Amino acid sequence: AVIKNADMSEEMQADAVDCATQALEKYNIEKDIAAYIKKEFDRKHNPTWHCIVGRNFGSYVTHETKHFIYFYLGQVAILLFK
Amino acid sequence: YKIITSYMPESFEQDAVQIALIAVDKYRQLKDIAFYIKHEYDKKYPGSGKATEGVYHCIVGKSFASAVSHETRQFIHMKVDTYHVILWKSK
Repeated sequence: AVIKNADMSEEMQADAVDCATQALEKYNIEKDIAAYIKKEFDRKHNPTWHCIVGRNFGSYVTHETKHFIYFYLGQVAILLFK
Repeated sequence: YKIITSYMPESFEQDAVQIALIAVDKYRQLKDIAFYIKHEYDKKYPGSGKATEGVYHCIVGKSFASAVSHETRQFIHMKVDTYHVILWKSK
């Protein structure tokens, strides 16, 4: 997995950047991949998050408290916030 | 100019559609139209600085995807001018 920029809970971010392999191997489509990744992240970290995975989409909106990163994995990216 | 999904108030949805049409007619890139939408849609929504927490979402691009339990009846994700654009309240 890779990244573009980061201002986040880097412990939770770098934990998720290697925990998302479970959903990537688990699911089989970008919608289902993002679903199975975010469900695992919500069960693990906390009951408040927001992730948009995939590519070919842009975003410039205000972030949450302590999470903001564009962390990718082989040009199938993730936009992560709390 | 076309919409694909919206759970929201009809007048608020039409206002967002008009603002999005104006922005898409004006702005160019993904970040540029994302920023114009995110800024200009915060006017006609009265921002309540009370205990409720809400925000704007910006997705103006070719093809990504998501499926979440967002804010109840507060999310409009359209697909217009060969650019899907999702905007939802922060849960």
